[PDB]
Amino acid sequence: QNMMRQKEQEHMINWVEKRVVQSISAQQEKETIAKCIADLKLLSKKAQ
Amino acid sequence: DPVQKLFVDKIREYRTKRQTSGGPVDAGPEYQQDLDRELFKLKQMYGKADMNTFPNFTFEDP
Amino acid sequence: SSILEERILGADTSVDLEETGRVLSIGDGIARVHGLRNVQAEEMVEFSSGLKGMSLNLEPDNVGVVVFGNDKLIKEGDIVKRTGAIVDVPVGEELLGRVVDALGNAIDGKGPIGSKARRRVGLKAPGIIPRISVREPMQTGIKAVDSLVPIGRGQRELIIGDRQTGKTSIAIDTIINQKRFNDGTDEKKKLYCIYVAIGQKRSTVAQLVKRLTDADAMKYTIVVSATASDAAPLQYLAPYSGCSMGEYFRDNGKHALIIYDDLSKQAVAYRQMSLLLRRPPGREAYPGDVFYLHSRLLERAAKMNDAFGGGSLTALPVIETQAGDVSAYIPTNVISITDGQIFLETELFYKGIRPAINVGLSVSRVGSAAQTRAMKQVAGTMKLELAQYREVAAFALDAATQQLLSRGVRLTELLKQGQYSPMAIEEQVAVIYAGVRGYLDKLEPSKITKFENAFLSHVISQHQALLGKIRTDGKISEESDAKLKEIVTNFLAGF
Amino acid sequence: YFRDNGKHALIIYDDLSKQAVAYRQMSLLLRRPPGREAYPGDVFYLHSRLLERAAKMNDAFGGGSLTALPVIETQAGDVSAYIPTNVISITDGQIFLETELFYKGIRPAINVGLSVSRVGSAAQTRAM
Amino acid sequence: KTGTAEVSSILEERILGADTSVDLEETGRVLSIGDGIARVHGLRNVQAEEMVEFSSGLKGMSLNLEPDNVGVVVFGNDKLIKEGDIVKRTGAIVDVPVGEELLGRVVDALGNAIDGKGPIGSKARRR
Amino acid sequence: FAKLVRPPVQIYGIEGRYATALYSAASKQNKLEQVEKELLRVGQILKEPKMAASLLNPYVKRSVKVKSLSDMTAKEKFSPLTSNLINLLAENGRLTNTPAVISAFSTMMSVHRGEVPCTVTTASALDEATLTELKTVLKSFLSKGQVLKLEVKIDPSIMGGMIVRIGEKYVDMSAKTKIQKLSRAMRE
Amino acid sequence: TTGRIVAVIGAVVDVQFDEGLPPILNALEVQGRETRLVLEVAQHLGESTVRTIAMDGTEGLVRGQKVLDSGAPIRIPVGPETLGRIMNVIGEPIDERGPIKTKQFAAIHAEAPEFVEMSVEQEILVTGIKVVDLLAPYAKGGKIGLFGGAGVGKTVLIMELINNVAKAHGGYSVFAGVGERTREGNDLYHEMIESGVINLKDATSKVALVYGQMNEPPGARARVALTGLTVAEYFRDQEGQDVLLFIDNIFRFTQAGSEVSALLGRIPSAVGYQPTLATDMGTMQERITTTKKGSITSVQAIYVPADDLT
Amino acid sequence: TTGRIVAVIGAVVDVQFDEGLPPILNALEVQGRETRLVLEVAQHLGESTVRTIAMDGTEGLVRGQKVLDSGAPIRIPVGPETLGRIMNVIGEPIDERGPIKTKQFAAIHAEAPEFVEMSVEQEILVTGIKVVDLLAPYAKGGKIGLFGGAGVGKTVLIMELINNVAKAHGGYSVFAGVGERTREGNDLYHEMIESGVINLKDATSKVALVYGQMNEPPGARARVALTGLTVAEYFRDQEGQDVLLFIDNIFRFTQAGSEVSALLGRIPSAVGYQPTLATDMGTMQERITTTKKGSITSVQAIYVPADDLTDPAPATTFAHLDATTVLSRAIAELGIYPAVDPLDSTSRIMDPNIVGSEHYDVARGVQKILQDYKSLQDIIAILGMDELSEEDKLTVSRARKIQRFLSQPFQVAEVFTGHLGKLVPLKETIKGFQQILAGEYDHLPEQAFYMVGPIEEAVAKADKLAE
Ligand SMILES: Nc1ncnc2c1ncn2[C@@H]1O[C@H](COP(=O)(O)OP(=O)(O)OP(=O)(O)O)[C@@H](O)[C@H]1O
Ligand SMILES: Nc1ncnc2c1ncn2[C@@H]1O[C@H](COP(=O)(O)OP(=O)(O)O)[C@@H](O)[C@H]1O
Ligand SMILES: Nc1ncnc2c1ncn2[C@@H]1O[C@H](COP(=O)(O)OP(=O)(O)O)[C@@H](O)[C@H]1O
Ligand SMILES: [Mg+2]
Ligand SMILES: [Mg+2]
Repeated sequence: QNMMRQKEQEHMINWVEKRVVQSISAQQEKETIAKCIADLKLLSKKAQ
Repeated sequence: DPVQKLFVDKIREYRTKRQTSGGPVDAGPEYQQDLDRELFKLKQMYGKADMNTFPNFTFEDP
Repeated sequence: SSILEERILGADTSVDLEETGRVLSIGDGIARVHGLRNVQAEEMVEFSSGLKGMSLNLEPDNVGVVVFGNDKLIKEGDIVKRTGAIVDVPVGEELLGRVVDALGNAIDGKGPIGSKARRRVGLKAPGIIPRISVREPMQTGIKAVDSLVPIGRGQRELIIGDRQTGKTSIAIDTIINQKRFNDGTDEKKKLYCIYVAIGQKRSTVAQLVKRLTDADAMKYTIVVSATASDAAPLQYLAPYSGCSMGEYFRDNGKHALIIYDDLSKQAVAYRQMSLLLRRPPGREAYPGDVFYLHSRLLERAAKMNDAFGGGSLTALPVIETQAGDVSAYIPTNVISITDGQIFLETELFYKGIRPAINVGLSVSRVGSAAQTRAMKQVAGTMKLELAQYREVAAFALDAATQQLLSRGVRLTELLKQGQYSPMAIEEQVAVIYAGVRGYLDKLEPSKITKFENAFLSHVISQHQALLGKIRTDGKISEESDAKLKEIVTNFLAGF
Repeated sequence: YFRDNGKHALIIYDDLSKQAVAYRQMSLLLRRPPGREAYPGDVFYLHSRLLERAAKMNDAFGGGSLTALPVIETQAGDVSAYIPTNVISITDGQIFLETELFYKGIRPAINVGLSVSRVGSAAQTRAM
Repeated sequence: KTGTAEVSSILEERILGADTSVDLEETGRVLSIGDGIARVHGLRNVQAEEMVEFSSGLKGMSLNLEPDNVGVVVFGNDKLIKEGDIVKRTGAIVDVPVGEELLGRVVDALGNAIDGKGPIGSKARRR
Repeated sequence: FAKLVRPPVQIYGIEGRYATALYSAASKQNKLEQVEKELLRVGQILKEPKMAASLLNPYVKRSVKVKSLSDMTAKEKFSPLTSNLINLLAENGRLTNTPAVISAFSTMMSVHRGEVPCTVTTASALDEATLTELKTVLKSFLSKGQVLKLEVKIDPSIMGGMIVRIGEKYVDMSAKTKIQKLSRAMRE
Repeated sequence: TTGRIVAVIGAVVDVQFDEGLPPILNALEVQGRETRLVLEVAQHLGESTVRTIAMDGTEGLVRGQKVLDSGAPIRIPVGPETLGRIMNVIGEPIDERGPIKTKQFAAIHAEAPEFVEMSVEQEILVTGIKVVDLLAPYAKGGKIGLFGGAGVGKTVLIMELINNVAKAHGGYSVFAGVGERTREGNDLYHEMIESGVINLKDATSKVALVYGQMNEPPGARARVALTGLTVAEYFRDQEGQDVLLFIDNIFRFTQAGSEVSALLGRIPSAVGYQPTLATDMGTMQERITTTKKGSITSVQAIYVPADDLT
Repeated sequence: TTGRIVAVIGAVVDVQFDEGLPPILNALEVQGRETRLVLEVAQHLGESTVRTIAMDGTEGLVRGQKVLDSGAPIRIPVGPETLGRIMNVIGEPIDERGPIKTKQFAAIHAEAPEFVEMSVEQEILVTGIKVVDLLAPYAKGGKIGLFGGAGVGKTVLIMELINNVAKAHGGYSVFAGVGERTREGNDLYHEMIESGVINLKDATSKVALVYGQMNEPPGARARVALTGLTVAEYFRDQEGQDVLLFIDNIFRFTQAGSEVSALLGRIPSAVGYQPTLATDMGTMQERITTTKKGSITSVQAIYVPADDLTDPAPATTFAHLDATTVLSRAIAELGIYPAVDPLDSTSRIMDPNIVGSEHYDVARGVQKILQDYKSLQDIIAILGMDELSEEDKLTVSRARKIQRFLSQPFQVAEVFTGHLGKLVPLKETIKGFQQILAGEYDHLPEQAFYMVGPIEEAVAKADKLAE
């Protein structure tokens, strides 16, 4: 049971990283930049 | 909590994994051979008994 | 499965504004980092590859950073982020029973370490006021060590001997024997052992952990393994990590025992580090610093007074001497830092006399203090008798001389012991009593071992009341002496 | 040249310790890291890649051969020095020549206890 | 190959054309004192093994004549010399007094009485 | 010795040590801007193929180097500070690393007037509206007197987000780092 | 990416990349050699320069030659087709018998099996030799010194151990001849062919020979032990079986490491040995262990310098 | 002034000042610390930069902190208010009883007494130790050295000297424990408290204590010796009283100086030691002198690394001591204690005009016979004693008797041995050795002399053994 669980786990994570590296091309760049810019604003606010 | 794109991305991809898991997905023969060898070493360490046979020793006396 | 998805959630992904530097040159295990303007000395920086390094040199134009891993995972141009804290390690009771590496990263599986407190590996030893004389006994469970060269709580004994003479075995028996105390009621006798493995084969430590788990001895032991393969800056650091995990107990009113094994393989890692830093080699190529390295480490094995919690941290450094040269450089560096020593001869060992303590040279400079009174009564006589036997064993006439030879041989046969077989204090008292008062001078020496075994079986079986009386009242009263005398005589009768 | 043409040669270096000294001078003047006894790190490579050219080609390559008899001087019969041990671990034997035997009549003073030939009697005529 | 006298405090003097104001022939300035050895910038006319005199009465003996600085050795404790002190020549190879006046005196390595009986009244000096 | 005025940013090595000498020389007399001008002019002069090839040959008497440099600095009527600096470099033999010197000075001058440098690395270009709002936010990090000196950059190794460097401070919002952090945290 | 040899000092070559450096221990191929010269990276000097140690003679290297970064440490073929084939450090076959055809490639710079993978019960490899198995039993995944020089039966004993282990356990064997005399290497090869452990016809050889000759620069004699460990590690992990690993000699391994460290310019340790002697020995010896998949039992011929065991 | 840290390597901190530098040997305070970290200047690198040795842990020093010049070297409180206190190198109290409230401070880097101040009177100091009294009589007012490997008796011997000499003393005393066990320092503190030598509620204390124990960085170990010298120099001069100054272990002074001399950028001397070993030792040991204003009796315990007496450190220190006492591991392995080597111990008052003629003659006869036995040992170790003339057998018997008789049981070693500690007056020692040499005891066995006081006890033990 334990061996099967762990092995399936690693295989699952490999498949999932394949999926994420594939989907990274998906067009979300603009909202990503917007949110990170807001985060920069928060960081600067804490900097002072 | 959903704003972070990566979290939702991993969430949805794992969801897809779960639904596709109606049967285990993407075994690949390598999977089978690895199973073979690891089960072989496991049983060899344990023994050649059945999967679920409740045995007995049939005791004796000096 | 979905447990893994939960594992995804709750992971800290918030970004932070953090100072950074750029690696200039990595090679020989020392990286040269450019930048890091506000980096403290002895700080712990983190490379882009997940490694860690200690900021050793703050030169005007760069920072020398000693890498705590394999320097093959560090390029030139990498990014180094200062973590803003002097080199720290996790401490607490969450580590007990865990095999953490030199930095507290569990190499055990069994999930992560749930520690909530951190100490500095580079702390300072307690001064002169906090310390108090050594009072309590540290029971090693080994007849020779517990009787002749006793140890106290707060003392820092040394175990010194050649290859394969039973140093690790003495350490492991000391660790195992603490099981009885760590189950009783009073927290004042519980000892939380630690075991630092420095430059040792990884398989050896694996089997050692398996043995400690068989004997149920991992409920309190922490193994801090910086094995042979691990980079030198990890073997150099492991003793300090362990000593911090022990200082935590010492400073929280508890009692700890730390076994560095070996300290001759930390000084070699430090010699590597220095020579690769180009520092001027000294005697045997060791840097002149090689003393401060051990002095600062072993000066923490203190014994705080009651106004400071009352804890304690015993230390048992293990040194290994080539060809049994006790007068080499590192052996003398450490013989002048510690409070005693246990010399393990390699020719006594080859005679089957195990453990091979060379009682002629072994000594404990707290000695009679912090020894159970009963053991004192029984073993002072043995110390004198062994002294007399040694004085004359150079030739093998009269009645007294032959008596000394015979009694000494009997006692030598009596002090042998088996692996992973620690003996309660009362059992040692009983055996050495039957040996010294003279209830064995007729039995052949070759049988003295067998006798011992059988005798224990009887004593532990019938007269547990007497042994409990000795243990509770840590002294052999006259009535207890008489009962023990008749027990020994009766048992010996059946021979 | 004679080895690779079906002929048999015998080269005698005399000594190989002085080649090592000359190489050491060259290196120390080129400022290369000294090493033991100030010998650079290549005083093994230097001699090994020289003595490994004494071969015995098989018939497909001509059948020629090339023996070598490097001569080494040892200071005070010290054969644990750097170069003597470097060249003792490269060769197929050694012929010790002790002076104590030289002066008590035994000339050639070939100490036959320490002398060896890892080739052995495989290279002796059936009569000998 | 960084010259000793290639500090900034010297290159600045050179850059802004002010070196001509100071004497760099019979005088120098201590670049770096440490462990009993001074490096001195200047003294372009100091002889090898000549004695020099620091600005605190301490004497020294210019041993090293390197292209850009002078390695001087202090005949005393350098606790009193500081970076920038003025070292001025003495003109003569290190020499010691001699004569029959020294007879019966516990003189010092340099010819200074340390018995407290008064100065040595010597007449001649020898290198 | 004199009390050379410490430059704002400290540089090290022979390059930064000559540069500190020159900065302290010019700061007294308050000739920083013109000195920088003559430095960035010798920057062009020394690149001349004839001079570039002549000054790298070690087989021409160093006095020849000094004479040629005195000629080429008298022709351009350089301030006395720059002529003295170039003569000093020729005397000492460091003119082979002049571009490191003058470059250092440029840096040592930027930090004087507050051109706190920055750097942004992305997987693709940036729309001028986005870049301008980015500049506006980054300006908030600085102090009074300082002025941002942005430098855009592009790399494909980082997939998403970007990486920002503000002098010493450094924030990595790349998708690469986030992916790695998630993978490690979940695995461990 | 291609760099340019900037310096060539003896066996130490300094290469200068321009785009991105190769991590330490990578293998670089010099372009322009009739043979194949491989440089192993050793330091990152800065200014995009890397100092490297050559695996072959560096005669004829011009200052500017193009050097192609392979992209991973020295990689060798580790199939079951190595058996009976001699190969050198960089993986080429030195028996002029045709290329070693394998579907697997292994990088010779690995790391010791983690703590969890370690086996905890101490078994006893049964060599089938009475004296060895009674008085000094061998342990699975253990190191075994072998004293005694020539004329005593060292080669015959090695062959017997190879045969018995291949016969009574089904496990193959590797022979890493570090610092191997060419004459002795050829004699060993022919003795094995005669004795059947190597077979040139029926593809049932029980030995994989790796030879780091005595005339190769130190950078090569210090890595052949790792080539042997790579082949044997394949036989242990990817084929789950016990393995024998003979290392003749083990002193020449430490000596080669010492020369490499001296060449790089590191302060010699106690008696002229490299400062990294302990960890140089550890990284190698710590991959010879009995993990949960199999075991490597190493028989290491040992030479004691000056009859000095200290 | 006010400089800023520019480099921090180990215990060596390079600092930069923009105004005037501090002169060498000054002390500087690192502003912005949770404790007091004093940096003592040592070099003037140039560029208004100085290189300093830190007298405390330099962990947490950021390149660019602020360092504030003190203007004077390290100055410690001196006076009669330091008696019974404990002090670290920088003179802070470390006994937790409040500040050392003195009127007057002393700089730890004073100069040695001038040649026109040295005293010359020589007088024997009786210690109650047989071998020390007989062969290497200590001189009252002169330096004394205990040369020992590791684990041979240096500290038990210096504690026996403390007891014997000090407790029977009138003047003050200073114990400067440099680079030695911390628990030993604590045990000494709590052992003098119970002896009334240190008083925690009065002003009748006689002993000052200074400690630089082995947990301290190299910077502190290299200077605590100077703090002890200062605390003792004061009592010598500003009181005109006899002082006793025990130092243990003085070798740590030079060892620490070498640990922090590779970083100062010096070329290492013979065995890695600093190039300035001899001069650094001289400038320190030349202040420990009896002069015309006072009289310091110094007892210094010198470690001998790896049991090498030709090591540069002990080899150099041999020239600064009046009386040496070479404890040897070879003797200690025989069980003789104190392990003093009779043929390496020396004194400058072994003169027939100083210790008389009977004392000198007995001491020289003992040494002659021990030397003869040592010469015989080479043959004895192979051809046994059955191959010696009769006079040689008799000499060997006497030599073994004398070797044993030199051994003594100390008071401080009761816990080890259990035997009662003995003080043997000088006359009893001379008498006993004279008798053993004459031959009055050729009938007793060797063991009758092992670990006994005056020869009366030897005769008594022989009688006990005879029954
Ligand atoms: N008390 C004992 N009785 C019998 N055998 C013992 C005893 N102690 C140790 N041994 C034996 O000695 C062997 C090696 O001992 P051990 O490993 O403890 O020595 P060591 O000094 O730790 O060796 P190393 O330090 O090289 O690891 C073991 O196989 C063990 O069986
Ligand atoms: N078991 C054995 N039976 C017969 N002869 C043996 C045996 N073992 C060793 N020998 C002999 O000892 C000699 C030793 O040679 P060998 O071991 O092959 O080379 P090396 O001496 O280099 O190890 C062999 O020629 C062989 O004849
Ligand atoms: N006079 C003595 N009598 C008996 N034993 C002694 C004597 N002197 C020293 N020893 C033994 O030798 C050991 C040496 O310890 P010590 O002298 O305190 O440290 P050091 O190594 O500095 O000399 C002591 O622990 C003690 O057991
Ligand atoms: Mg062990
Ligand atoms: Mg001591």
